[PDB]
Amino acid sequence: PAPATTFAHLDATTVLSRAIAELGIYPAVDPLDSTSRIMDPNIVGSEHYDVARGVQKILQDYKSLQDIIAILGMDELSEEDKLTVSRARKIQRFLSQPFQVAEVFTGHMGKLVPLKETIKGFQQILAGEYDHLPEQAFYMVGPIEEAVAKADKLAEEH
Amino acid sequence: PAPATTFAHLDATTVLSRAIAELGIYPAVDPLDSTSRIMDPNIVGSEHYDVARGVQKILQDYKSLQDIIAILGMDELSEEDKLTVSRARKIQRFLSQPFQVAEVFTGHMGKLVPLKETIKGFQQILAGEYDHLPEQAFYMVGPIEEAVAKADKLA
Amino acid sequence: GAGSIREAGGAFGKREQAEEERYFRAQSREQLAAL
Amino acid sequence: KQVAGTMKLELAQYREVALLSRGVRLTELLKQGQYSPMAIEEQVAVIYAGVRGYLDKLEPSKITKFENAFLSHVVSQHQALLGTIRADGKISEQSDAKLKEIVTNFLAGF
Amino acid sequence: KQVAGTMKLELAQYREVAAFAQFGSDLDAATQQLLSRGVRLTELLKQGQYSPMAIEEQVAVIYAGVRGYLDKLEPSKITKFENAFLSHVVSQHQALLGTIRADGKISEQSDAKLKEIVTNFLAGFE
Amino acid sequence: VAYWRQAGLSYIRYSQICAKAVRDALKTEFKANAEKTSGSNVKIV
Amino acid sequence: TLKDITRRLKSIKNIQKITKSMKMVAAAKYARAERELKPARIYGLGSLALYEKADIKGPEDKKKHLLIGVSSDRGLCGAIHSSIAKQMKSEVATLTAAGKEVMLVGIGDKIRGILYRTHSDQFLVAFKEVGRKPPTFGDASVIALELLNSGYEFDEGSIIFNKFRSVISYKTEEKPIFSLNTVASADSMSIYDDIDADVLQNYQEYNLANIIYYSLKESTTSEQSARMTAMDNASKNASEMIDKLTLTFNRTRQAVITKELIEIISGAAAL
Amino acid sequence: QMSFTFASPTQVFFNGANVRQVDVPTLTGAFGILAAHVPTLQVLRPGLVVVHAEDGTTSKYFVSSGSIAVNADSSVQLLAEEAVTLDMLDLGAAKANLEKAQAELVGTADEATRAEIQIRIEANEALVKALE
Repeated sequence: PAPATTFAHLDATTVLSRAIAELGIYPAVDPLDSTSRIMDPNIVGSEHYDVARGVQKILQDYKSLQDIIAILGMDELSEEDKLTVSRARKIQRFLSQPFQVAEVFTGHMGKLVPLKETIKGFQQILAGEYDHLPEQAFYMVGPIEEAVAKADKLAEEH
Repeated sequence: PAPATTFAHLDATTVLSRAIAELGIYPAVDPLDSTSRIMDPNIVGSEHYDVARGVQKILQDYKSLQDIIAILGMDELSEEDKLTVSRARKIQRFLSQPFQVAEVFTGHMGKLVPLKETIKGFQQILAGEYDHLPEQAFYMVGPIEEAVAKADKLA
Repeated sequence: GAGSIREAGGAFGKREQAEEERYFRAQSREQLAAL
Repeated sequence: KQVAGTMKLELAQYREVALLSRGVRLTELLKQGQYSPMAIEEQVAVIYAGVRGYLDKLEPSKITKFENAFLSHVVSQHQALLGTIRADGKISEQSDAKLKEIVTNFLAGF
Repeated sequence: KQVAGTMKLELAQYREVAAFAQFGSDLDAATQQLLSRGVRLTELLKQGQYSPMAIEEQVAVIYAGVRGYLDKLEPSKITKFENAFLSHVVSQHQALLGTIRADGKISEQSDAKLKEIVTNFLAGFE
Repeated sequence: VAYWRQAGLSYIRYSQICAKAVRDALKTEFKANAEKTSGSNVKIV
Repeated sequence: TLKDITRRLKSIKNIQKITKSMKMVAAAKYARAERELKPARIYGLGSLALYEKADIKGPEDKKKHLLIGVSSDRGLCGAIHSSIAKQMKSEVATLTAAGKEVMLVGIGDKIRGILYRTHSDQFLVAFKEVGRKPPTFGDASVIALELLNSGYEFDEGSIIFNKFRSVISYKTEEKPIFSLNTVASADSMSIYDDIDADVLQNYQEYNLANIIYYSLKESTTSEQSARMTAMDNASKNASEMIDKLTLTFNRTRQAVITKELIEIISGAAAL
Repeated sequence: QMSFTFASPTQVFFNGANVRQVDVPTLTGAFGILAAHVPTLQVLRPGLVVVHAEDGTTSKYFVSSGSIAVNADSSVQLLAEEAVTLDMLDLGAAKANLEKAQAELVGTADEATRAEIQIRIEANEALVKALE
């Protein structure tokens, strides 16, 4: 009753999920459970709204495909399903961000990513511009340039 | 609240289970819910301790597999998983025993198994020395020699 | 109830996670050597 | 911290797919007896031996006993390195190489 | 009534066979057609906030959806069609809209006019 | 001993070439189904 | 706990839906496999009519053996791959106990994955991507080339496949594969005119391809039937677990409502 | 007396049929098989298979390769990897591919690659001669 009663008193609720914190992703924000009252294309713009809705849709489709993965395994999906799963995992990693106040926990350095940098990065991961980069390059970085640089360094060392 | 409060007053707990009793295994002791404070290598010996801990390990592994075994059948496991299942089922059977107070309504004469014979039989089952006998041969016997006799009597 | 097999954390969610991680670590090794 | 950050990362990666042999090595290395609290230097030496690859040449079953023997050896003829780790708090690259060669020799003899 | 009876039956069949999706490419033509018509109608029921439609425009859109003039189209395009088509029928076909709204039903003349409008628009649609 | 066997080939390769040649000469009404039905998909490890 | 039971209910309901869809898909694929098995069976059994009319008997003392096992890359079938692996292991044992040098071939990733831990010294080549698309004669031709372009001059061979009997029944069969020296040295072949070693070589190569094709077309049908029945059984078991867990869930929710009422009533009675 | 089974990996043309004569293009020449023909076993080359029914009518096919077995019980087994009725082929594609194969032959300098080019050439030559 206490959180359920608090929900109606807010304008932008951010819900932290333990299942996402167990994936190593931080902040543990639940992308399919957090809501804003200004997530309106007449307030933030059509590009930002479309990118956010596409991210949420691909994450919901990933949730749906995880069951078929559980029963059948990952080697039985249509190539478009594998593409959906790959892009969804990349979007999950890229949603994580290293915090300045978490340098003691993470070890990484903090990042403060502007709005248009975020929109551009997620728009490009949605369009498929990084289907060649590994998913572990988007984890715990800032903008998409850091993702490309981390992928380069990973390729060099590994 | 009553059994939960009683749990703290005991040195040994034998927890009987209805699910185990419906499998025909008697006594219905739950082997992963019964504890003792002298189950300690420095008290019962490293041999006893190792046999007990290995039995409990294989039973826990069987219990972990039970879900996949229930839905996807037995054939969707690996080779070591099937070996674990078979040994765990043999151990489940061999944990049962005919009592002398139960002779009246079972006909089977009761068995009083010495501790060393128990440790030896379970060490041997854990080793694999009886992976060729059927699991029904370990059900309601005393020592492991009665298990091999019952196996030779089935075939 | 989409994604409820993995969400229950049973013997089927653990094997689902293992399958995803195996497949995508193989794919990451395949994608890093070609970079 | 040096040994345990890497051990935590590798144990997480092992839990994700439960590499796998290093993960099993670390798991069987986390097991401990009762009423036997180890010193922090001996803990660091054991986690070093387990996280640097000196335990993947052994089967998971024997790991435990190796540890015992290892500790014995280290607490018999190598009190200097343990005292060094204890006083400095960190490992130095010199002492890193020292414990490296100690564990390499012991694994060769084990 | 005319359009929604058919739409409801088709969506019920689609809900019956929806669990077979993500494998539907390996099933018979009847199941694949149920799945396709269902995805088209599901994309037809999406709507934007604070923009309610008149009943005759809803009737035109559902008519296009259930009579089969969207099966050849891609799902991701359906919305776009439903938008463009709407603007079209609002500008150059206000007479048929007024007729459907004033008579409350799709007469046979109105049915033929709807059929012609939708087939010509789809012929000239991108 | 034909010329291709002297060159080291086999009758499996001979058959493959001959069947592919017979398929290439099919009028396109049958060609797609013909190349689908007889196409190989197995890969060697 | 109510939330644990609800989690498990949702999980097993998803599993039941997926296994039902997989049973339908396996039925659709088995229909096509059993349709294509008729001309493939006529073909593959007419390829063997010679060795049954000429009564080729193979050698009893020859040394090298080639053992082929036909399976697929997909699981969830049942005892398909396990039957093939059991037959292959039994035959390898019985041959090596007679001194014969045995080399293994596995068509399909499952048989190689099963046998590669214990039988890997005795291994020649394996094949992947068997099961997704139905087998074609191009697949048999490729397998026959890589069995010929391998330098392993075998003396005798066997091929172990799952012969399809019915929707419920399949039997692990074994077919022999003769060398040039076996069909050339046979006394029953003296009645076949216009024959030299070259035509017999070509004939034996083509018949290798034919027997591989016939084995693939039998095994695909057997495997699709087995997968259909296995997914049917999985759906049955999932429905059983769903019913038991629904009973448990209703029990637990009634208990939770009663407990909350009792808490409220005892709080009100203490005033 | 002749029981003739003619089959492709995906299609059966005859199955125990009673034909009276079959002409086959074996790699050691063409020959015609009637009942009681001497037992033989051969492998085929690309060419026409003309099956003669008991009632004078003939069926022409084009087979790419495969095997032929005439047995002591007058049972004939013809197994073609690619058997095709003559109405499914066109002359123009056969001629164009023959020209391409001749060009690639006059270009190639290897021995086994040249063997494969020659096989394709002779296959397309049989196609051209058979179509018209």
